[PDB]
Amino acid sequence: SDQRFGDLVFRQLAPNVWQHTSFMDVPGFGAVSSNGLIVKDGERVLLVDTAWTDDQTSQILNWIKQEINLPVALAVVTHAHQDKMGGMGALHAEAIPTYANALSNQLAPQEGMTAAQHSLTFAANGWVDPATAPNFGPLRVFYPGPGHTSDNITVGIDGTDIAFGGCLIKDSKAKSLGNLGDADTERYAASARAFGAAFPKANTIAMSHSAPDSRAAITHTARMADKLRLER
Ligand SMILES: [Zn+2]
Ligand SMILES: [Zn+2]
Repeated sequence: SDQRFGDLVFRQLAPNVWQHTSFMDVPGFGAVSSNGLIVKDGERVLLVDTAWTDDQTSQILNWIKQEINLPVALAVVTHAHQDKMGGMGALHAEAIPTYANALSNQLAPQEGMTAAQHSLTFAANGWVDPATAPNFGPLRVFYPGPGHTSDNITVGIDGTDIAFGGCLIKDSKAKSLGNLGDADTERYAASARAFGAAFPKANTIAMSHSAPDSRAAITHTARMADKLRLER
């Protein structure tokens, strides 16, 4: 099912939903992959994350024009890390409206990243403000709280069984919580469970550093963060 296109891999998770995977050689971590989503919303395309680099992101757009042949109406990025906003200049070069958490845009220059042109705000219940996320269609953006970072957001797709956890959620067989450098060890547990409650009917949990998994990935991440909470 994994379709190869250039330096990336593409997999169809559902009708109108695809997963794009880019690879990067972290020096002390081997060849680490990162996943994003491509959503066909009627006559337009919605992108849920970029690749590691500008070059890999332009390969994503070339795949969209090749396979779907529809304009990319908007692009959301889940937090300010290389695997998520590394291809921001590639999306801005094609005049694609980019959206991110307001904190992610404040943090992007601190890590050498191009901030998104629009900033998302959120209500007290973690859901995105409709004034900041216009015409998102099926995209349901949810802020579960500080976890993997302090700005990580999640996205769900209506009409589908799919909810995207980004780097907050790891697969049910993960032996660790991944990159904990920018993590909130206290709220990670409650944030992982908040993401599971925001999308209760989503049994296909997609994430950045793992293949799509069931909802056991949510509880396994929460239990892992439960022990991380008491170790700090
Ligand atoms: Zn990250
Ligand atoms: Zn990541």
